[PDB]
Amino acid sequence: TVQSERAFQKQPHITKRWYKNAGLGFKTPKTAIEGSYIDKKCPFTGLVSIRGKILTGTVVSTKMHRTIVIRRAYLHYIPKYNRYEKRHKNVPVHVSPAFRVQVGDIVTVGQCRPISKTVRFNVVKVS
Amino acid sequence: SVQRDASKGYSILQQTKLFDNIIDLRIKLQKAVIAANKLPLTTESWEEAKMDDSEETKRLLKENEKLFNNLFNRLINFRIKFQLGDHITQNEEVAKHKLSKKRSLKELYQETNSLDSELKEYRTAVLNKWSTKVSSASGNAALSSNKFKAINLPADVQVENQLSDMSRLMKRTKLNRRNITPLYFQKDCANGRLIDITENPYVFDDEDFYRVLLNDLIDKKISNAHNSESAAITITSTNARSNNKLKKNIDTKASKGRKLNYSVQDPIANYEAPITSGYKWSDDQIDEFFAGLLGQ
Amino acid sequence: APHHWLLDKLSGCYAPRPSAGPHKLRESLPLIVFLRNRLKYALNGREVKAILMQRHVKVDGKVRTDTTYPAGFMDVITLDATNENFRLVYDVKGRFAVHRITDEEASYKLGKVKKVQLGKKGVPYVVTHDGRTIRYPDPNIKVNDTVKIDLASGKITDFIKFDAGKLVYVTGGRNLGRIGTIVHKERHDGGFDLVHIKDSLDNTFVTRLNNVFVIGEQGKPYISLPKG
Amino acid sequence: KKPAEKVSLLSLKNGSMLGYINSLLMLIGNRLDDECKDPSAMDARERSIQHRVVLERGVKPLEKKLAYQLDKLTRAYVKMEKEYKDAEKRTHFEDRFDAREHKDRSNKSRMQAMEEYIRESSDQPDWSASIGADIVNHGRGGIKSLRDTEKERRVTSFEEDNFTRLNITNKAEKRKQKQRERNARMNVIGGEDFGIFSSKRKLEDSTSRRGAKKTRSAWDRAQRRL
Amino acid sequence: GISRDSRHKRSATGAKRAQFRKKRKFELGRQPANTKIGAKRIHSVRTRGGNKKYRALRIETGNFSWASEGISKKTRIAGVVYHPSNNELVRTNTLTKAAIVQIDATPFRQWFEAHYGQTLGKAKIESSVESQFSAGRLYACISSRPGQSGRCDGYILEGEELAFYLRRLT
RNA sequence: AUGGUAGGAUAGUGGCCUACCAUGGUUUCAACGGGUAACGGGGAAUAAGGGUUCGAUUCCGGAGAGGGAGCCUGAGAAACGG
Repeated sequence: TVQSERAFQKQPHITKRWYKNAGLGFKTPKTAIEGSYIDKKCPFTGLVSIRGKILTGTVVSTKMHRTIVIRRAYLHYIPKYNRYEKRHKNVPVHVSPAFRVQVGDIVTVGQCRPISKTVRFNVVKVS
Repeated sequence: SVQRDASKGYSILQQTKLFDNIIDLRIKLQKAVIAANKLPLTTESWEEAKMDDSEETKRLLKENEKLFNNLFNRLINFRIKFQLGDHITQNEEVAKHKLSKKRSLKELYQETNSLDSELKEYRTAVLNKWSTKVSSASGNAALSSNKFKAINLPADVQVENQLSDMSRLMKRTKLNRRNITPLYFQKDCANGRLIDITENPYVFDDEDFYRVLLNDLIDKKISNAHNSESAAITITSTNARSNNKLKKNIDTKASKGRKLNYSVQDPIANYEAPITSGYKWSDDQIDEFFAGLLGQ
Repeated sequence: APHHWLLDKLSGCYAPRPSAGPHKLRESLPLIVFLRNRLKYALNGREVKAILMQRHVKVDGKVRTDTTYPAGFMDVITLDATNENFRLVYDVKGRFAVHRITDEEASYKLGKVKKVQLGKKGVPYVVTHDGRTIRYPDPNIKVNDTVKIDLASGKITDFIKFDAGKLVYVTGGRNLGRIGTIVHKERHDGGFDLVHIKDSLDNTFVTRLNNVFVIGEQGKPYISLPKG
Repeated sequence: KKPAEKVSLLSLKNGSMLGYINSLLMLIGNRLDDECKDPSAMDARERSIQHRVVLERGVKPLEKKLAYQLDKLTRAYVKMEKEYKDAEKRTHFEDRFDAREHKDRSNKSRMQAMEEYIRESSDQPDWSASIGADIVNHGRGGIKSLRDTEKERRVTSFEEDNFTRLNITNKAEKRKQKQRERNARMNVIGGEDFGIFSSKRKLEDSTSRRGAKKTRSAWDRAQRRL
Repeated sequence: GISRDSRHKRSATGAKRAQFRKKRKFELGRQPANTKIGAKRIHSVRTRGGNKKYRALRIETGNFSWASEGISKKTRIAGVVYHPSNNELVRTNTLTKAAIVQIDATPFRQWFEAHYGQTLGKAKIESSVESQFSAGRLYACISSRPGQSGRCDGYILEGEELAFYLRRLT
């Protein structure tokens, strides 16, 4: 269940679960706003705020708990070679417990007061 | 031209689907490859291994021999069937006679050299043809003729130029990153029948190209998991890299210093340097005190 | 010393660095180079100081005695020579331009709003690019809108929404102030909200959201942009 | 009735790594052989190192170079299959301000030969100086050069507009007077420059066929003479 | 002399300690200011020119809330019994954030009699806190970080907050 | 070393540190590793009104005040003004 540690967690919220509107054209899934997981580091119903940079990419690794690795890539144009060459740089982002995310699964990610030294972005929408 | 172009597209994907299915044989073979390297190496070490569990080892070695010879015959049979259907082997009459014959181990040995030699002649024809095909199509023949001859070698020629050096690439496949020690390896080197373990010739860990192959697996499996799902993208491939190196052979307590370290800390050798006999008694009456305690 | 100062390379080794003030330092401008270097109006900084002390010039309704007051976009400068009044404007060719304005258009100043926030004791406010804070604003204005300021008080006389169709001047970015100032708006990856501008010579080209400066309407805008 | 044309490189790619799992089965064969005289299994080791160079360096750089057109044939396979199913059912940028965008397109290639040729052609009076007013030191310095005139009216307009002088400091005067006068001793003679013909800057970049944006189609010249 | 600097760490690859700077004033990783119970002691620390952090070295009372009616009085401390992130912190009896500490909430009882007028079985609250008004040793957490606040704040545990924490007590 | 949560510390996100967990992360599209008076690069900067492509303008790679170690005040700082 949700209670799996030595301390109870609940966000202070600056309805028992305060909905927060993201802006930038986004809306919660109904599983997130009527969930039971607390997860104050999740970008919705939490103290962290989503703003600024956005990017979309493909999930490449989902092996471990509450963060995932996104492969985003482009056929990068080397000017001297006159060649579009594919280059991927897999960045790790946080995943909220509102989206059952597997590999593949085109998603959108954005900066969330970056969490632990490489987690710079956070999922906001699946497709 | 629309139907002729994309009928080949069915041929590409069915060759690519058949490409992924043979790596599933390559996935499921590794536990045999790992456990073969821990087998005894010499003739004498096999006999001492047969003494401990003599009746149990004899049925399994016969079961291993039956399962290997069954698997060896059908894999030659599939290689004959593949080269006939992909017009690699020009002699259909010889190849169709090999399929119906019950073959021993040495006849499967010699047919391996037959299928590899026919593949070798097919390879130098294909690799010279397609390297000419891409070089004429790219338009770089009229722009790169006089400056970069050492890099613009044909793909067949680029293969055999690395086949000048069997020596260095055979130093690659003895690299024992897995730290695998065979049975009675310590006895055989001490007896002279065969230490930096990082190069071990009797140990056969071909993991180096296999990790490249498993890197070639994850590159091809990602490109082939487009529609629904492929055979094995990362399941039992990265895990197969892990369990042979004991997932990481590391301890979290030894990392933080939460476990005791049996290593020399190089500044703290000799400031508090030892003393003379600092026991003011002669230490044998304290042995009587330790034997017969004044609390016990 | 960049080129938007529009100053010759001669007569000066160390350019006057602007001091702290109500604008970003890159499009900032001290009044000393406004008088003695672009209006050709004084000759030395010592009489530029004497200009400020004797209070015959003023900026935005305040006397503002400082050599290095930074000057932003279309500030109101008041001088006492035949009761003339001045306003800056941006040029296409990468420079500054000040021109005469009469006193009725000098009474107002149309400025873009920076941020909006509910403040102390539950009241709302809004801030602009020039540091001027207006409280109890229009609730229907959003980010990157504009407001007229009174120049006697700090309140509102006029305001228009940001939209697609009306004159939205460009300021900052790789471009700097093309006349025509509108096509439309759309989004982009990474942010960097796409704003397109069509000139009188009918060419469309994309910019960012922070360069929004809604200057008026087709036909009559609220600014008195001169003739080239 | 005709079989579909298989790709020969993919057959080699499939065939060579079919040659692997056979060759690695040998490696299991010698480790299971109690009478194995070669505990290193060198023969298959050379067999296994053989076919990887085909896989790593033979097929894979070719397959990467063919990757767009191999994908091209597969997507048109996908497109009929949706169409016949439908028939059966029936990135970064800058926006960064720079400096070299509004400087004049004159100073790099102002060419004195064409400006003198149009001076003779376009019948414009040219504001020539007087007879004795040109010379500078009665002697050693030259009579007058046109570049020296162009700098002089520019600095005296700077005098007559911004109302201030400028000094003769030795940091600038080491170059701005000395090699200027040493050039003026040997280049401008009798009021006319002659050293510029002995110079070796090629004059075709500022000219060719009177401008740039010249030839891609036949229409660019067609509306030129029209 | 403790470091809070980011370049001391290894990279995502694990780059081998590039050694760019040494320590400056700006990344001044301060000492851990662990407190204890006792007579109240305050340290004023000047950081960033005009920010005055308040180091609480010893503290004896706190402002702990009771959420079911929303009230908080001043209660004399007794001693910590559990902390989630540490165990020897409890034996040290150093009060950090989220530490479960005992109090003798007599004015909470005195407010209860001054608002209701009924004794505690010697509109209502659940039965598991009636086990220890007779004991007079009520449990409370810590809400604020005492190391920079110079203050001790918390709340009384409420409903499931007991039922998960005496489970973690035993 | 990677994340989880909690705590300490910070002006502040933060594995920055600590506690207890889960074992992971970056790679053939090259991770890691060998060469550079990197007095060499930087539109850094007008130009050079023809000295072939620059004669000239500047940013530039750091540490330190006899040497390690710690402290101190100031919106400035681990000061060569203790």
